[PDB]
Amino acid sequence: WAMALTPMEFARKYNLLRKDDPVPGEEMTAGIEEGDAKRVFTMQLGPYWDGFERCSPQAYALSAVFMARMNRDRDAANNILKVLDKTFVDGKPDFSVARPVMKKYQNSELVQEVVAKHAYVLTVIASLLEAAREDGVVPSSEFLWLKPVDRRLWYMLNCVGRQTPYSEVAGPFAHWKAEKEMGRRSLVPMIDEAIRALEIAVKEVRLTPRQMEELEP
Amino acid sequence: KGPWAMALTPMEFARKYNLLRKDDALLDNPVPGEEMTAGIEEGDAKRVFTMQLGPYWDGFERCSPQAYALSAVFMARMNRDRDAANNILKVLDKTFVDGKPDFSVARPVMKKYQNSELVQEVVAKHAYVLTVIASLLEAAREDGVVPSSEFLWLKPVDRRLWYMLNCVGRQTPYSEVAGPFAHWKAEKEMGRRSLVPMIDEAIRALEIAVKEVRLTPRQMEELE
Repeated sequence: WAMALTPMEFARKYNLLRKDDPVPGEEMTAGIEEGDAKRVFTMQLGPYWDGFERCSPQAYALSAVFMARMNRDRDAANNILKVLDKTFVDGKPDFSVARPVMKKYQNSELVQEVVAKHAYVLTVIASLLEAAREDGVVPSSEFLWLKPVDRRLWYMLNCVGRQTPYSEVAGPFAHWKAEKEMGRRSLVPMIDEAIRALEIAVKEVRLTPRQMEELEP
Repeated sequence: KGPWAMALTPMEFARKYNLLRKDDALLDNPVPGEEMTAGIEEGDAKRVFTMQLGPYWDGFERCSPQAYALSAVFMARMNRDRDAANNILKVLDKTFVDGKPDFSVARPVMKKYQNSELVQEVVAKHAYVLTVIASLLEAAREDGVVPSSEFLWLKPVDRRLWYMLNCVGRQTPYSEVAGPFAHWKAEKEMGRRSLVPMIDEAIRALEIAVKEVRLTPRQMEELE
């Protein structure tokens, strides 16, 4: 199973660590290259929302599920989930099953309110899931097949309801939270909370002498 | 092709394990409706399907952790304990989000039901882990739907078990579990467990599936 990177693993994967320095108790600790971190987190944000037709198939179909739930149509929702489970078992899932439900609910009032308030596919669909959860539980485990289909989406949706995201979606999570705080959609990335949380998490972790000697300035 | 590759079709299976050969009955006496098809090397096929049977059942403690935990879920259902079952499935689901799974969660349930009458009856009648657990799933389904959906998490941990369990309730199995499927059915038809592999039906079925597929001339010449 393909585990989420820790903060330190993430920093190391994207070459974000830096010789910081001398804060007593911070011996054998690294800093973060903020500019590079900004770029990584900006890339994580993914595409602008620009009509559901342009979402990936998986983002489209799960959006449809959540919209159906927002509109109290559990049957339409469970039918997608069921076909996707069955057809995913059978070897490649039928994301077209969601199209009728998209057509019915994409301009419904509650959906239009979510789309109006978020600029990115990932922040739109997070708020669709948050909103669907006023109807019922809607766990990650209704859509287990998404992990191998779309890792970034899987992690974003598993962070809805959580206070701290996985580092691999900390950018879109920070942005989503910033959009809610601003009370409008934002095209300008608002990912500064991801940078500060990475720095904090990375400074908790001691490096080996070998690791410290690798730190570039 | 990754931990999530699609199931091999019969023809792909026969090619991966080098089971295709020239059909010497059709070479020496051709039939007009049957040109351009291959036969199966039956010796090698018996080996491959026997290799799919997996280990003998020899107490649940010796099963793979996934086989242990799913047996426990099915056991609970056979004994009408949906909550103990669902508790395992919940906890397993939780751990696959980001981590590695808590198969430990199944231990209390296995303790409680492994010597229950209905479990004892399944274990008595099947000799292999795969055939026991197939029958436990089949029995668990008298209590409710127990779809494979709910353990999609299995496919990356144990390909063979996942396909085996998705064939319970099917008439034709995937080629990659045709051996233990054939065995399982043979046990049910004999009315006892069988340690001797009973996989001949998987060989017959492969030959029949392979005869449906026309090869190209180039493919026909490359046969041995």
